[PDB]
Amino acid sequence: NLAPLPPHVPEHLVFDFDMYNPSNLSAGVQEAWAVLQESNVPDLVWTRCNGGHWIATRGQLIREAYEDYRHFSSECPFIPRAYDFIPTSMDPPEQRQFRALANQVVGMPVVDKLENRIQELACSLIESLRPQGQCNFTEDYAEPFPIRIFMLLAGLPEEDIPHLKYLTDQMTRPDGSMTFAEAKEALYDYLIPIIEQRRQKPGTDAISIVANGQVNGRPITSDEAKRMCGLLLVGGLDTVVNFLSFSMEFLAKSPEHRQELIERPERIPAACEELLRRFSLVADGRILTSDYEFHGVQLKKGDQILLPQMLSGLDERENACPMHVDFSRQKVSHTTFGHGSHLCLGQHLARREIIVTLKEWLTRIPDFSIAPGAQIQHKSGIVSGVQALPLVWDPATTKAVHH
Ligand code: HEM
Ligand SMILES: CC1(C)[C@@H]2CC[C@@]1(C)C(=O)C2
Repeated sequence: NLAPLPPHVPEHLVFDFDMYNPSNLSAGVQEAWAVLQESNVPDLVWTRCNGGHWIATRGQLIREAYEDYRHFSSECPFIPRAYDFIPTSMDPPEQRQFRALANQVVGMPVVDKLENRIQELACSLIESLRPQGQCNFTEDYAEPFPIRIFMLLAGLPEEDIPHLKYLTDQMTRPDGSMTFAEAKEALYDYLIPIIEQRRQKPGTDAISIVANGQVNGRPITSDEAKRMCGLLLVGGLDTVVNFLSFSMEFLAKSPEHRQELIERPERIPAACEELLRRFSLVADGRILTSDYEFHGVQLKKGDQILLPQMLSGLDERENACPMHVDFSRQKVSHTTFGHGSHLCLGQHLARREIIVTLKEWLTRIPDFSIAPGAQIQHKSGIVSGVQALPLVWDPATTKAVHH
């Protein structure tokens, strides 16, 4: 149920919100967190669920905290207090350095070069769906898409997907075959030999670049390698799947917006940016490194604070009618990719993945809707998401474009 209030918390601040299971889930997952952005609700509140933690409800305080790395540690970004990826729990000499490395394998220039093959892939995935007049978009496009793209990026064989995809599935959605420990170990088991192999040789692929990286002028350890690769892989899975989904959920609910883009495809940039704001999905936190008064509140050492990336951007103080999707919104503001020293390294890849998805989809399937009489179901978490997206469309009205 709820863990006991610690002595330093004013009752007028309590407000019990289960991030794993919010009251209004049925409304939709954002809408459900937006309860924390009602007027009567304090800017920074405390809930007793999940062990008891804080929660900043407004943009300014969120930004401010990820800016404040000295006070707000990334030792335990997850509520509740398991895992060991690089570079999340690491400080600050090494930190910037590892981030550089990765940025080297997923930065803009890399994405720019890949766009082409990314296009090809989305196109084959859509085409194989196009005739059917329906699908579970979530299972049939969104899930197969980001895994494949990592394979492209890391130059790995298509034939590894099933098993690889199995391991990452176990990390976030165990069926019970493997503990979180086991699925990670096995990930590494599969990775190590390719690292060594490619440390020897030097390729252009993502694993090669990472494998031959210096850190403190010293060569990167194998142990370090598999970890970065590790997060590069799983970091770009659920978030994209899930996000692609909200975005398809809304386009399918809205022919107007769907039209805006069929007519003027150059709007897709800002569009995509605006959906990233509207359907932000990640809810991470940090841990206090010692007592600290913050915006008029006494935080205790060891404390944990949810700092919901989802929130900024839905905060009225930062965008007007935050709940309205306007592709022509002048200033789109969000921390959908986080803030401060840990900002999302994949952020560039992600955008392109979205943008391609959207362009290559609509240019081929202009007309689609939710399957008659299905209630789309959201789930809440560190990464929020969509259970399924049953879609339908008359095939006559599609078009096949080739490569
Ligand atoms: C819609 C797309 C995506 C969203 C909303 C998203 C969101 C995030 C957020 C909010 C963080 C920072 C969390 C924190 O502050 O602790 C994060 C960090 C990370 N993301 Fe994702 N991301 C997405 C796509 C990806 C992709 C596609 C990759 C892999 C290519 C990825 C790799 C990472 C890595 C490595 C970090 C950690 C950076 C560090 O700790 O220094 N991001 N991203
Ligand atoms: C929880 C995440 C998906 C989000 C992006 C990568 C990830 C594993 C993080 O550390 C933050």
